[PDB]
Amino acid sequence: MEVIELNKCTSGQSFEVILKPPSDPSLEEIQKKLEAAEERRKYQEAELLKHLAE
Amino acid sequence: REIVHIQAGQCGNQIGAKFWEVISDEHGIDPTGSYHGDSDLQLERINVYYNEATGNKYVPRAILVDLEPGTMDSVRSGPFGQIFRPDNFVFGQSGAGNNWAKGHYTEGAELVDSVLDVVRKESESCDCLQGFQLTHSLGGGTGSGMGTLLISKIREEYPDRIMNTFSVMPSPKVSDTVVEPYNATLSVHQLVENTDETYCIDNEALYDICFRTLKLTTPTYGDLNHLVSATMSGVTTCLRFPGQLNADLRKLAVNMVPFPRLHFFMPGFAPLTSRGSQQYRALTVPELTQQMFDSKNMMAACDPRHGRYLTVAAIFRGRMSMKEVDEQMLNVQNKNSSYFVEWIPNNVKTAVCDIPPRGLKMSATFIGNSTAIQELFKRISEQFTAMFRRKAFLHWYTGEGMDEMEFTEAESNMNDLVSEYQQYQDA
Amino acid sequence: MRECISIHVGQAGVQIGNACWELYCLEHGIQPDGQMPSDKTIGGGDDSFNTFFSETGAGKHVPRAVFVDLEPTVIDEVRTGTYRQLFHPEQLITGKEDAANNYARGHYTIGKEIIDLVLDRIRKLADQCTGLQGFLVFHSFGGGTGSGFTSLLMERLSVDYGKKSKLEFSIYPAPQVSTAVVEPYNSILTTHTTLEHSDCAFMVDNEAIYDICRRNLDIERPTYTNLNRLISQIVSSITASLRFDGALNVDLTEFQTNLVPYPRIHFPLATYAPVISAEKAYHEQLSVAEITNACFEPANQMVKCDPRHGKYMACCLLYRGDVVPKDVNAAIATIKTKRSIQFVDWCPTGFKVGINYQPPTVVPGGDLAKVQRAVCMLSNTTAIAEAWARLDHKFDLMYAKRAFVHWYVGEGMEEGEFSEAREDMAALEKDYEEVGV
Amino acid sequence: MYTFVVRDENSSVYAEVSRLLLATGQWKRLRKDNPRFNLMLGERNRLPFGRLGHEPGLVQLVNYYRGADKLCRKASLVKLIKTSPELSESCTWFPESYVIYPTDEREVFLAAYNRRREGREGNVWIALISSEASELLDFIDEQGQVHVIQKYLEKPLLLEPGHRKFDIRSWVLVDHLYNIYLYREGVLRTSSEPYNSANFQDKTCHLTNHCIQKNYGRYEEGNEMFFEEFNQYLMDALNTTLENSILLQIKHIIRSCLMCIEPAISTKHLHYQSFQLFGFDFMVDEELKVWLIEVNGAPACAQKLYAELCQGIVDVAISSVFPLATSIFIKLHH
Ligand SMILES: Nc1nc2c(ncn2[C@@H]2O[C@H](COP(=O)(O)OP(=O)(O)OP(=O)(O)O)[C@@H](O)[C@H]2O)c(=O)[nH]1
Ligand SMILES: Nc1ncnc2c1ncn2[C@@H]1O[C@H](COP(=O)(O)OP(=O)(O)CP(=O)(O)O)[C@@H](O)[C@H]1O
Ligand SMILES: Nc1nc2c(ncn2[C@@H]2O[C@H](COP(=O)(O)OP(=O)(O)O)[C@@H](O)[C@H]2O)c(=O)[nH]1
Ligand SMILES: [Ca+2]
Ligand SMILES: [Mg+2]
Ligand SMILES: [Mg+2]
Repeated sequence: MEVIELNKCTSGQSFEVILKPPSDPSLEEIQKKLEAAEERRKYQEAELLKHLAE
Repeated sequence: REIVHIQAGQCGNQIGAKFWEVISDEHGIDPTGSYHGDSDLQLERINVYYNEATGNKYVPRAILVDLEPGTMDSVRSGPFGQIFRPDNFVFGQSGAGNNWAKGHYTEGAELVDSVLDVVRKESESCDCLQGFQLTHSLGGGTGSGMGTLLISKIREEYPDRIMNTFSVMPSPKVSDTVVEPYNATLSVHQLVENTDETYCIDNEALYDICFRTLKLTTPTYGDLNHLVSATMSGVTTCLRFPGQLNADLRKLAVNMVPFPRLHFFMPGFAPLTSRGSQQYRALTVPELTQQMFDSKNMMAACDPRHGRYLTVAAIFRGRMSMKEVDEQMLNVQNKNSSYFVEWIPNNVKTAVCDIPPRGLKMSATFIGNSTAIQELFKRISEQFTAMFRRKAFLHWYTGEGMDEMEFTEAESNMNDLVSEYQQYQDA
Repeated sequence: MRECISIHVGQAGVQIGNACWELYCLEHGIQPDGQMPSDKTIGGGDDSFNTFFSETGAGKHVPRAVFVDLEPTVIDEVRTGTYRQLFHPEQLITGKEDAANNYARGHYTIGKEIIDLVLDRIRKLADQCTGLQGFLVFHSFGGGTGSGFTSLLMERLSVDYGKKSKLEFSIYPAPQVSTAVVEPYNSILTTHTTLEHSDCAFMVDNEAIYDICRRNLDIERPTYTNLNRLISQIVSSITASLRFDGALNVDLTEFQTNLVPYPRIHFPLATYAPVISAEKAYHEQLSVAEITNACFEPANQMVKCDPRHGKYMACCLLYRGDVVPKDVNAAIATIKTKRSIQFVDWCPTGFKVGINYQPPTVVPGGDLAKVQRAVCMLSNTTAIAEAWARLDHKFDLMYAKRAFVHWYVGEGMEEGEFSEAREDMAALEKDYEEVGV
Repeated sequence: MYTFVVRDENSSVYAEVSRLLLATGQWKRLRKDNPRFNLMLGERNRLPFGRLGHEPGLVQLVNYYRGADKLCRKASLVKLIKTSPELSESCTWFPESYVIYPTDEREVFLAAYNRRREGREGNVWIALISSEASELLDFIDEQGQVHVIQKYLEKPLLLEPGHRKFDIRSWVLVDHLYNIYLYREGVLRTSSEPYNSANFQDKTCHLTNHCIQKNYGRYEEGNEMFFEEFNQYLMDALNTTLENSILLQIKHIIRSCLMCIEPAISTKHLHYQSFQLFGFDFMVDEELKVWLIEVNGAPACAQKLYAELCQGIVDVAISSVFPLATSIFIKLHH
């Protein structure tokens, strides 16, 4: 019913119609997560080469 | 993404040679190593298997291994024998006498370093090596014993690369010696640990297919190898031609292997055809879909109705309605949903390639990770236990330095593999 | 004028980027070589299109975009594509080996050795800006790169560009075009890690796009090209307000203000109409009332769900073509009495409307037919949570057996991150429940 | 070969449906958590509608309408009836009711309670049955959950011989096309003990539930009079039929209730389709004026009518979508 904020221009026009009213981690921590996971890869690869060495 | 091919032993080199023969024709490469095709689809991903030389010469990235020069000399005189890089011919003289111990511990250990020097020379040329693929039997000594030794040493030097294998399983129906169950069990133990992907090619199945289906009264190793080369070409299609699904060895493993030890695949193929005998009638898509799933078409002597499919990879080849493929593929899963585990949603993945194989207007290759594969390993275990309970024919191995405990361990680990496959069959 | 940088991650992100920027160039009259005859301010300016394009003294108008993929085959087709002259090498980043459909491989393993390079190449674009609004990130949920590397990038951008807004254009996984079985894993993982770092995300279920192409364009087996050219039309409708003169959604902050009252619930549902086949011999042009009524048909949504059994928090109507406020208000009045449109009690029941007189552009040789008037509705409905439910169910099925988990743990990831990610999704489904019922 | 699942074991109705389906040899039952189904006989609570219609290559169907609880819940039905313009403030066929929350429209309820008292007319209500508003409000707050207060029909039609009370149960089936099918065989769940006008404390002759009654089995077998007998009774005792005096009102109330919520639950253009069996409970006063009492979203059938009805469901609701290799319903047209 109620049209408001009607703005017009050459390109077009915009407006709002209301029908009814109502009723972060740091760079440190990131680098710590990535490197920690890198160690877990290194440990896993080391255990493999240790196992293969046997 | 380059793949380094290796073929070990009599069987490995004979199917390996047949493999390079088949796909070389598909990629329009002649025995001279020159391209003479009509489509650019053939050369887009030809670098995966072929090294390019000056004058546009394509040389297989293949390494031929054997502890005796007998079979490898036959390859070099064979049809495409000249295409192979001569320096990649690495061989001994003693042979392994169908002895796993000889191939893995004594005779083969003497030769393995020479092989790894060739592997290293190829790998250094690779822009981005994705992994290796091996062709060998598990019933012999070289391909089984030395093959698994190579795999172990390749993993040590390339632990972040994929290891694939085409492993031919032994069978009494097609038997060279009585000690094949021993060599096989010892090899499975190695494959469970040091491979990401293994295509189980049962000689029992290849025989039954040639006998029962293809009506060949007395099939030879040549008849058996017609099926292998057909399957080998199919399962590598997605790797050799431009595609979205399972284009590389790793992505295939991620989609096919829910658990690291359970990576032994049942290959299937349709239409089944014998050598020479040309078929004139092209199969409909419903026929390809029905056949490729039938037990009579599996390359591994296992009943897929006795287990459940963890994952499945299918590849239709030729010119067809991809819509009809999607329909028929969905029809199988919906008709027989019980034979697909419910705890892996959408575990079936289909692909299509325009280029069909030679002789056929269209075909379909099946790759299934079924729990029913245990029937294969159980069969080997029974034949193993039958001899081992009396320690029969064991002196061939202890004479090479092996202990009885190592057999007991190999036996136990394969029985574990069986039980693990059984675990997910009743989940 | 404030600039916007577009980041395209993974195959899906790159190829969709190609479709969008292709469409942008045709809408603004920019040629493949980058020359824009209509732009009379040579060597620079601060027009509305400059939000997406910078300018060189030579008169070339280059996209403010970066393309990243851990595998070169896709972006290489951009380097040699028809718009190869449009970008420059420093905008196109490629790795050696992909993430192999593995989130952990794209985030932790391979993601670690290129994150610094990408940020530097992004910083080079940011330095060329006078007033950076923020970023528009295009990626997939299923891919290892689209899921893994995006979440890592979205984390670092929040650190390097804390004040800047970040919008998402995400491709929700669909079996009919799926490339991996573990895409549900990758989807939950990247959502959890990106959630706090995303201001507004437009999800597009390939399932929905796939059936629209089959149903309305009569394409039996839609290719990515068929999907992408349709998606680009939706994206264009959303970003048109940033590239054209207007007074609705003129900057990134307004997208969040208008569509996202609650931060975590920042997944507006998009509905587009009409989609018409170019090969359709005879077509009757649809009216404002008809296309507007189509915005409430599930068959036209980017995600298949049922808004009737949920609640709205916001609702925007973006028109392109012969449309005037009078017809829209009449259409809204009619539809309101016919359909079930329930807003949350703490929100006004209304519609923010935007109209551009220029009708939607179509790619020559494309599958879409030129239309006299089209519309894209952006509605923040709790019904979109059905997609989260579908996705989390598949996640529970596989994870109960720990299937494929070893692939992720093998890349240094912890099995705890699976349950942590799933717990965050469980909370999200609850948030949607509290608001929705 | 179609496929289906069962997720409600307590369903006496669909236990028979599942039996009939398997007996055709063209339907296969799967496990509960098998997503590759054509039909789903879902649960009564937390039925995952959001996971339906997302299986490529499968036309899926479910035996429940999402959002149909707005009609099958007492607190919701009152709201629906009072808010919906199609049903309005005061439709003649629904008793005057109010929604009351334990410590809303309590003040509104008392406003009407005064007119009845300051008019010296019938002033009895039901949640327990009483004529004092204070006795009722103290009962609702003592229970815990939300209840509905409703005008008690003080002048109900009474069956003779016996001077008894009764309620009619009609079974309605709405298919995927939203065709409203009324089952021709209904049932009168009668009271065996004579209706007492004064003493409301005795709820054995006021409440006509099949469980409470179980004088059980005196007049008819199991306190269940079918239409052939009830019709014959009307003709002999009142010189009218069942069709005219009652059924037209029933067909009207059913047609009205479902048309009201059609746009809110219809699965016409959805990715999955729905059907559902409803059980409407009506009430007749001495002037042969039918009153709607409530709607049951998960109704049980009568032992005699199980076979015929359960088969009926398969034909028009299931076999219509999934065809295989005169009618018992009345199509309420609209
Ligand atoms: N709509 C649309 N979806 C795509 C497109 N390309 C890929 N996808 C979807 O993206 C999902 C997989 O993500 P990808 O983008 O292919 O993978 P990626 O981002 O390159 O990451 P990697 O695994 O490292 O290759 C699949 O489910 C596809 O359906 C595309 O061009 N358009
Ligand atoms: N407003 C009213 N006036 C007169 N009698 C009424 C009434 N409301 C209910 N009754 C009587 O009370 C009985 C049971 O009430 P209701 O039917 O509301 O409970 P229920 O919902 O537990 C039964 P079902 O299991 O069939 O759904 C009715 O069959 C009817 O005989
Ligand atoms: N399919 C096939 N199997 C073979 C062939 N040759 C040998 N085998 C199998 O391999 C086993 C013998 O191993 P073999 O290859 O001869 O040992 P190796 O040469 O020392 O490695 C037996 O179980 C055979 O069934 C062949 O040409 N084709
Ligand atoms: Ca300018
Ligand atoms: Mg031999
Ligand atoms: Mg990729």
